Amino acid sequence: NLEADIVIIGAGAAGCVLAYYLTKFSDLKIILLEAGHTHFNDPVVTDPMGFFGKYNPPNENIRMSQNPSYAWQPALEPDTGAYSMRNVVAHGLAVGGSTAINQLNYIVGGRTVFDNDWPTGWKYDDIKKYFRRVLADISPIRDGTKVNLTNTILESMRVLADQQVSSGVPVDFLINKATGGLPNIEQTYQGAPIVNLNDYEGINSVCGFKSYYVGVNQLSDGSYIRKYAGNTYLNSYYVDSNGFGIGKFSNLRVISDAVVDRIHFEGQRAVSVTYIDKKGNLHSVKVHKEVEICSGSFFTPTILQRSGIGDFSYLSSIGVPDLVYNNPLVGQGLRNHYSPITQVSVTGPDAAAFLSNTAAGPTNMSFRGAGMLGYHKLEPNKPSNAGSVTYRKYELLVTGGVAISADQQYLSGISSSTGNYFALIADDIRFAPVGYIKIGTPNFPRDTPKIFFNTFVNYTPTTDPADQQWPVAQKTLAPLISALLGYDAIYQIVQQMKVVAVNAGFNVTLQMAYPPNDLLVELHNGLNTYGINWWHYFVPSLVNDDTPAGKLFASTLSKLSYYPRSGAHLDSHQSCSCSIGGTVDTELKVIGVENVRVTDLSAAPHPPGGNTWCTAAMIGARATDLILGKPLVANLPPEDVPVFT
Amino acid sequence: NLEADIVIIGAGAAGCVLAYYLTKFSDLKIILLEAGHTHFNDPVVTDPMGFFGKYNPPNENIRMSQNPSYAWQPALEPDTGAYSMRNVVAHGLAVGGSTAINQLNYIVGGRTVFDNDWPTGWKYDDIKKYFRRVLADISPIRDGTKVNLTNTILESMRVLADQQVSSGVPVDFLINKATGGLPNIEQTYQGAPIVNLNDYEGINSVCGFKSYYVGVNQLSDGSYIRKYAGNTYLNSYYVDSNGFGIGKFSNLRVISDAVVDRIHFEGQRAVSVTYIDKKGNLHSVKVHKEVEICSGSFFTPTILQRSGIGDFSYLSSIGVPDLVYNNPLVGQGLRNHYSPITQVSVTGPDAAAFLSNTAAGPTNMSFRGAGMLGYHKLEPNKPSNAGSVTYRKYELLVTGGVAISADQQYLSGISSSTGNYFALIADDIRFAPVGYIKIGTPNFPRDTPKIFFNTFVNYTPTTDPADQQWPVAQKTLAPLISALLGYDAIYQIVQQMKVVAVNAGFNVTLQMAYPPNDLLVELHNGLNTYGINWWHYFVPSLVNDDTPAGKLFASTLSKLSYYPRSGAHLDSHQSCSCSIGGTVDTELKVIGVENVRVTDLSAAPHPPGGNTWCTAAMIGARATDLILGKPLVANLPPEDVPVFT
Amino acid sequence: NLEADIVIIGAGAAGCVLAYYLTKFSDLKIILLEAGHTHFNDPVVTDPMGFFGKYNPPNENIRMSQNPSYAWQPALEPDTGAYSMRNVVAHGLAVGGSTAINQLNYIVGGRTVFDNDWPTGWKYDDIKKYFRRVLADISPIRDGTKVNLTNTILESMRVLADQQVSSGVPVDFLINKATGGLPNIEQTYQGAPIVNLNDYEGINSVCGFKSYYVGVNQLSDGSYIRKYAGNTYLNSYYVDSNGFGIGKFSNLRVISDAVVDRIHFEGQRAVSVTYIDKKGNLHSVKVHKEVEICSG
Ligand SMILES: Cc1cc2nc3c(=O)[nH]c(=O)nc-3n(C[C@H](O)[C@H](O)[C@H](O)COP(=O)(O)OP(=O)(O)OC[C@H]3O[C@@H](n4cnc5c(N)ncnc54)[C@H](O)[C@@H]3O)c2cc1C
Ligand SMILES: Cc1cc2nc3c(=O)[nH]c(=O)nc-3n(C[C@H](O)[C@H](O)[C@H](O)COP(=O)(O)OP(=O)(O)OC[C@H]3O[C@@H](n4cnc5c(N)ncnc54)[C@H](O)[C@@H]3O)c2cc1C
Ligand SMILES: Cc1cc2nc3c(=O)[nH]c(=O)nc-3n(C[C@H](O)[C@H](O)[C@H](O)COP(=O)(O)OP(=O)(O)OC[C@H]3O[C@@H](n4cnc5c(N)ncnc54)[C@H](O)[C@@H]3O)c2cc1C
Repeated sequence: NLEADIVIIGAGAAGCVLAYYLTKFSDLKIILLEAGHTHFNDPVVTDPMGFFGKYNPPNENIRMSQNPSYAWQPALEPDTGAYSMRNVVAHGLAVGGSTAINQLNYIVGGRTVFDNDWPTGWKYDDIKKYFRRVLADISPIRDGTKVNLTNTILESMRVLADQQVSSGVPVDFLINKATGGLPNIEQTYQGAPIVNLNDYEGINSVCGFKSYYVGVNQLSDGSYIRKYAGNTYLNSYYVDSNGFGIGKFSNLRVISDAVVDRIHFEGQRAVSVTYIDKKGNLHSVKVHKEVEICSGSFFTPTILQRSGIGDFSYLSSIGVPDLVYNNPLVGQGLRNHYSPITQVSVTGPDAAAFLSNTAAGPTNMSFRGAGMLGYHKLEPNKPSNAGSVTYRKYELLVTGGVAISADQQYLSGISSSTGNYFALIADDIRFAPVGYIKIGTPNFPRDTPKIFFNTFVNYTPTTDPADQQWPVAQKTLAPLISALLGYDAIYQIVQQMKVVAVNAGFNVTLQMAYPPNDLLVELHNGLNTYGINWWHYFVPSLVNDDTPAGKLFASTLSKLSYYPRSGAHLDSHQSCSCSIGGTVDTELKVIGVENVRVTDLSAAPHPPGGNTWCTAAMIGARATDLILGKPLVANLPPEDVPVFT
Repeated sequence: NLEADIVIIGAGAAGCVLAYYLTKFSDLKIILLEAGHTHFNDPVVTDPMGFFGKYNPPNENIRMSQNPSYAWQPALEPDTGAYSMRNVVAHGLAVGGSTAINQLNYIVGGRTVFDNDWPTGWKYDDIKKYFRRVLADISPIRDGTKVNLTNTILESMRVLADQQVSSGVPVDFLINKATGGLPNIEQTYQGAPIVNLNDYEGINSVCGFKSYYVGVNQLSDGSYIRKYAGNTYLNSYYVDSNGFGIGKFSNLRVISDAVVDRIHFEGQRAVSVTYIDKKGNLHSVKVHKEVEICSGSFFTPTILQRSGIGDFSYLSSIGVPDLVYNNPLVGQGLRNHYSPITQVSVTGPDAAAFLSNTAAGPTNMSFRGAGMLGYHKLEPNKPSNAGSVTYRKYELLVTGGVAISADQQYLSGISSSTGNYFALIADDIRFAPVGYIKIGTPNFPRDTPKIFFNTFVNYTPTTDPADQQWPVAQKTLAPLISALLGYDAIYQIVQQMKVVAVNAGFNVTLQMAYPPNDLLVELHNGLNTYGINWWHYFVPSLVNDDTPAGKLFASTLSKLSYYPRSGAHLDSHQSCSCSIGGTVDTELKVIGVENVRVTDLSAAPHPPGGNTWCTAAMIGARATDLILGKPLVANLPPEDVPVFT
Repeated sequence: NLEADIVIIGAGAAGCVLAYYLTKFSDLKIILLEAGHTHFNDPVVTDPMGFFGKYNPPNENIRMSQNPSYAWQPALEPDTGAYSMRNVVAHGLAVGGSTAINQLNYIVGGRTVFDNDWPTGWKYDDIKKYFRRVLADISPIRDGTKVNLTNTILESMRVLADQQVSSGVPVDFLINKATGGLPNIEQTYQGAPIVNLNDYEGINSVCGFKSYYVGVNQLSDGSYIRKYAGNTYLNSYYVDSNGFGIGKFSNLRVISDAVVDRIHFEGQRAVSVTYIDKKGNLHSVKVHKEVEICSG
């Protein structure tokens, strides 16, 4: 018999925090049903370079995000906006969840997004303590080596932002209003004082800096290691090697390899939970007080439908045997970030000397900065607070080498064989597309549910007058407009790059190859000759302009639109699957029953401003507080860390 | 308690036959653990047109091979030979298995393949009775409507095969040696006597015909329906609506929704089997005599590793708790068919009249014939019996409309918007690539195991002398050579098509667009000027010819090789996962224990000559005989059908 | 033996409501003798477009009101007033009765007709609660798309009704006296406030509007379905697939395919009822308290 009252389902980035601190300051019984094992000895997972295939045997050079021993492999339905191609994205399969197989970034999400996007009691001032706690527990590290590329970028940014402060435009992309009127770009000289983008009081929404924060820890020996949720919260110091708590944590049980099917359910008080061991046997943990769901964005709603709470007509049509509650918002409104790709060529006598120290390393991992921007001026879909508050919209990145897939490499002909390349990425942060998740089999936890996520749907003109069908075209074309404005943003930095590199004693030439520059200069001409109505030319049938200028600009837009659909990566940064206000209240509690609550990244009512690791950790901390009834994690001193072994 | 001795795992195309006839002529207890439900009322699955989205609501127009309510969705590892892209292929999820979601073809596999490719006791003469039985039980139907396109093709084929009979070449592609020296091409006039490619004594390996055989049955009303393994063997007449046998079949139990985890195992006699109901509860069926595995190519080896029999070092490394037998051939040697794609354009006054009646229908389903060919003359990888026996290598097809993916459509610019197109396909039948399957989680039946399947790997020249590194280049480049020879075959029919269409009173013009003709005429010139050594120019570094002719031919090969990698579909026709001689004997029995046997398409030691439905049905019939001890299905009169309701 | 005391004969539009709510708030034994089966899976009956022959195979394009698998087919005697021609009209044959094969409209019947046409205890004020209940249970839906034809009609109607209000005639056809003297014609512009002809207090006897109320329900997927008495009151949630009640409704039995011949009768207390199963056998349900007739 396996009676319990604390029942966590999944040791993700939020499961570990919740379980660790809940067991630290409470003496209930805790079972953590995890379905993965602890890769404490696997050299590929500990060494960060193993992320880049140092240990793969020659036959099978793949990344852990694809390997089925490491990650769940859902396959999404075809994307009607990207030529009906189906993507595979990964939830982790290990203690610590996705953190075991991630890229280790720590962007906390600025003041603006939570203050004006999150409900009462979750404002930036109400949770920033939790964020301090988690960034303290990890204690990530930066790189401190010089690279002339980042300096070039940041001085070009200063050049351009000085024009932007003048001319009085209130929402241009290099503007910050917490710093008076000017974002604090990091200085450019030996040992300049650093800019920390994750500042405690969220001063910097827009800024420029020079390296990122990754979850490594330099060891005394000289080798760097992965530092993740399983590594910190649940290691040999607290949990027995068989899955039992140690001393102070004695009421803490970890069933490592256990997939939960559903939560058996009585009255409206869920009473029991079923799991399947590796040896094939069902068991049942009895539930006395509560159950916890921390099983990722994708699988959490599936757990809920199989449990019994969800849309009755659909679930009955597929044939789940038990119905509990009719909540037709279960698992709705998924979101994610997106990232197109852009290349540059270099042509000069000493360009090889201009790009040294750009190889990925154990501290940088193929990152060289290099900024974070806001809305472009000519963006039409901005919130009403754009004028008085600055928003985090574009997440600039930079890397050496080639990032485009080998097919695009064949098409453009630009290969890493000819060494003149580096990539700039504008990771959209406020991406619009919204999708939903269902199940197709009421049987067991699969590896692929129904996932619909359509991105770049083009507009179909109708016979309605243009005067009331522009404001549906706008909202349909939103992602295209945002991606194109990001293209403009990257395009209009490269010339300041040319200037500052020529003037810093470097004789090289910079010209974008993918996408080809000529398209972009034509776009710039069209933009600054057509004004805010530049986006009216996505649908040439509505403008009714036969002048060759507008015809050529619309043609340019048309041929350009191929590249965000083709040359991009889909971000793993899923979120927002069981949002507050949709299926749960501000207490994370599930609406319709009394003893089930969801406490993971699915509950976020809005996607945060960065790589969505820290937000889920925060949610775990806060949910610990909510179940506890009193704030202790908020009141713990910042400099107490869990032990590291 | 659920004691049993007949235990079938999976109602595939082979599970249904086995269970139905085993229960017909025997009085044991039979449990059929299936994991799917019976789509007897679903209009999309019954109406064959529903395969082509007549009933899909507008939001979700997808095909059942993608829908997770209908099919398992494994995702293969990236294909290093096709620009590292990952494919998703479908095993069915319903009673009747893949047959529920298939394209309904019935190519039985000729004399040659089984006689010279299958072990003793499985020769063509030893099993052809079973094939007669199954093709009788289905009784498929053909189309009998005229279409001038097929006539054009078949008369061009006659024209060319008359040259091929002369010139004395013994392995050219339009040659048949069972019909003396000449394949029997179907006649071209009103109501000509038909050629049945599935002849009872396998006379026709190579032939030309005019329509295919599909699993429909015209109803009295006027509407056609799907006719499949679940429909025939297990319908309301024999099995209760709760899953119980009727009268004569009273010892027949169907647990519709049950996923098997493993087979609990004692001594070396497997004793028990576990499954998971929809309501989440484990159960256990006790095993008294045998267990049966009919769970498809992909999942069968996975069942075996989770059971305990397989490579010890690997399974121990991932951590399965029980080890039984060390058989490092489990789940090795997967195979499948492949199908590139080719387009044609038409330009003439009455071409629209030349292509009427090519829309897909309830009897044809987008098929218009139109042949089946053998090895091209200049193929270097032929078996030693090529000269004295003719082999089935290329499966010609034809269809109206455009088949290339929308991205290829953008690149070539050829769309179905301009109505001048039809497609010719050369479905390779003796495809070389071989892969293998493993598992990554010893927990439960997932939806995606490790699958490695690499197709178009290019050769990497070394410092070894050419004189002993040509016969590794040959075997590495085999698939490229075969695909290119198929390109030659399709190319050199279109001109006889031009001739016979112009001479049959039709004034139209035919010219291939994808791939572009100019490449192909250059290839033809190079082929007939370079001889059998045309394939030496895949690796220009080895020939050491600087003459511009060879340089241009090698360039043409290089640029052509892009299209089989890009513009093709992967066939769902998996096979050969637990072959005879690898892990089982000629009795299908698993080597190492006494009471487990595999009886599905995974056991085939070689892929058959066609759409691999009939072969698995045959294997089911034969395994019924093997367990029975006496041949009754072979001795049943051919004209007894199971009842249809 | 099939003893009973609640005995409903026919699951029409009135049989379903009666049986459902009678079994909800009472614990007697209920047998519902229906003579039809449940077309829960038949795509033609669920999809409203199937009413207009989307699924008919080419040989037999007919409407369900004619098909004998769906509807009873009485033939009336020749109409001496219409050149002695004989009509065929349909009662439904399914659970839910005629609702299964209908055209899905919801006009409730105004204040006037029941108040001055129906006896004491059935006036509009005495029953309007029940009407609220049923229109609530269905929750029909409207269309919200623009069409210039309806606007043309409604503005012409306004034009003419303005003359009719003047000239003092007290019974002309575009007059309403609950709205003072003028029927409230629906406005004509983008998103004008709608006029609901089935108002709760029966203000509008005469009015103009722009779309009707039909028994569909938009699904999450994008496909509309029939919503009818069998669909609401008697579906898989309450009644077993063999015809037995579920839990709270455990005292509820549905003999799906049973035609009642007569009610065998003793003294002046009817005692028993006979029906004929599909397999041809008579049976007899004993009657303890009452019998119910809801057979059209
Ligand atoms: C390729 C990749 C790159 C990434 N890059 C970054 C990056 O640059 N920066 C960054 O900050 N983050 C990165 N991440 C991490 C990611 O952005 C978040 O850290 C992630 O969303 C963590 O959320 P979570 O822990 O709540 O969810 P998860 O980690 O998905 O939690 C799910 C957990 O529950 C378990 N589980 C699931 N179903 C069951 C079941 N039925 N029974 C029991 N257990 C179950 C799973 O095994 C898993 O451990 C990356 C991740 C990936 C895969
Ligand atoms: C898109 C598509 C197109 C096709 N086109 C053609 C065509 O043109 N011609 C043709 O002849 N055939 C076609 N086929 C069918 C295919 O070629 C064969 O019919 C197929 O290999 C049948 O083999 P099988 O029945 O042995 O395997 P399967 O049908 O895959 O048998 C597996 C069965 O076992 C069940 N099962 C799996 N795991 C478990 C478990 N753990 N517990 C219980 N049950 C389980 C599955 O639900 C399934 O019912 C097509 C199939 C598809 C998907
Ligand atoms: C073609 C058509 C169009 C329609 N259009 C509309 C419309 O636009 N708007 C609208 O509001 N309504 C419409 N209707 C429906 C109709 O106006 C009413 O809904 C109908 O009168 C419902 O009344 P009822 O349920 O009491 O009668 P019925 O539905 O006729 O009740 C009789 C029921 O009892 C069963 N029965 C009969 N005899 C026996 C027996 N001996 N034993 C057992 N069971 C028996 C029958 O099978 C049937 O289920 C339409 C109907 C039809 C046929």
